[PDB]
Amino acid sequence: GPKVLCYYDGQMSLREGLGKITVTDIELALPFCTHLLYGFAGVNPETYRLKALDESLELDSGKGQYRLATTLKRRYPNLKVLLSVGGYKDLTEEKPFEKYLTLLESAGSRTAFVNSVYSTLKTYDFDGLDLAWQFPQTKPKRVLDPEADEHREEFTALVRDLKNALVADNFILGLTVLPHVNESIFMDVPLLKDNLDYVNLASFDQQTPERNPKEGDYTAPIYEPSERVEGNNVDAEASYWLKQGTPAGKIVIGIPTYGRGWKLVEKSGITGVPPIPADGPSIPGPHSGINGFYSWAEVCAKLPNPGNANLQGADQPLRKIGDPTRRFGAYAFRIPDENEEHGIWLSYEDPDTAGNKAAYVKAKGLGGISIFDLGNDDVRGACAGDKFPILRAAKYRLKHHH
Ligand SMILES: *[C@@H]1O[C@H](CO)[C@@H](O[C@@H]2O[C@H](CO)[C@@H](O)[C@H](O)[C@H]2NC(C)=O)[C@H](O)[C@H]1NC(C)=O
Repeated sequence: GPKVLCYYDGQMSLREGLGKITVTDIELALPFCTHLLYGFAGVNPETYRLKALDESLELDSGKGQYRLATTLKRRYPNLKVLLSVGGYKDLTEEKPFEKYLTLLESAGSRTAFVNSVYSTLKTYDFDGLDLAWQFPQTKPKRVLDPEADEHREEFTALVRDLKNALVADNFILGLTVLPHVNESIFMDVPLLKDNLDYVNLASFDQQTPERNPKEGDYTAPIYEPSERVEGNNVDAEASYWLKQGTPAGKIVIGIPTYGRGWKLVEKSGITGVPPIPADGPSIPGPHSGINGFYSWAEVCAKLPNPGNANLQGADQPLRKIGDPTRRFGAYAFRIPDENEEHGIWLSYEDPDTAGNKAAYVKAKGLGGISIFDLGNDDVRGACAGDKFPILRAAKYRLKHHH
């Protein structure tokens, strides 16, 4: 059956107010998921063993959230609970990818990591590992790894080692290719595929305020928008893996549940059409405090709704631009006023466009979807009354014809 890999970022239980999303809060999502990917573990740069990113939260000596997550497998029949390592959330050094490269460089360091994965899965009763490896990201338009060729071969060996250590206990091992990770530099697909239960293509964040502060564009297109960066769309990345010989059933497509916003200025123009000049991220989400980053509930609150129908200023509803091609995605915007104020351009996933991605997976015979992430879906049903609308629309279109 098709996979639905649902990420829960445990950091969200640390948030304040309506930003706090706990394990309990995401339980209503679990009937729609085949796997719960608990995010995120990291790597100790001195021992190369797995580490929790917040020990006080995750470990038995603290709040024990690892075990709260794995207990879910005893209340939701057939649900598999994996631990995801990396995800670009392991951010404790100035170059957060460096330890993900040096780990690969010796049998001793690879073995330390493998042994620490096995011990961690057993200790906390995880069902397997999602390898969301923090390779360096390709630089934004305007050398990535001088030892890329060495590291590519060492990564094949690491994945082989993990598989051989995990197989006796039937632990799941999957690979997640994070945004802007170039597989043709770092990954030997024909020598990886046989050791992986899935390959999850996190084909989103194609444009972001952090990488492209001066230009807004579609964050998660299915196909290539005209004259964009070749490869940076779902169809291109899935086809890359297929053309390397990967079984279609092993390929899973990542779907974001969030939006990213850019501040608009005078040089942005007045049409809202991308790519659009900008000046960094827009205002932080009301419930998270993260600049230019919005959960689906936060995006939907900015779109035309009865509460803000005739509101003005920072509250004036955004203009939605639907995508009739269904190839590129939705965006919404407010042109800056005559004082260059309150301008925002927001590219986001919604239930309809997430459904389009799941329907693409079904039509192409791929293996499933992943959801990045449950807590950025509309957990509480604030947008339209229905909880987990993005997840539910994607799951529905993954299995039901249009
Ligand atoms: C990933 O790396 C490869 C090289 O390993 C890049 O390959 C280039 O692809 C473009 C088309 O997108 C070609 O015009 C170039 O001739 C290719 N060069 C090489 C050396 O192969 C690829 O573009 C990279 N992709 C990203 C997104 O960075």
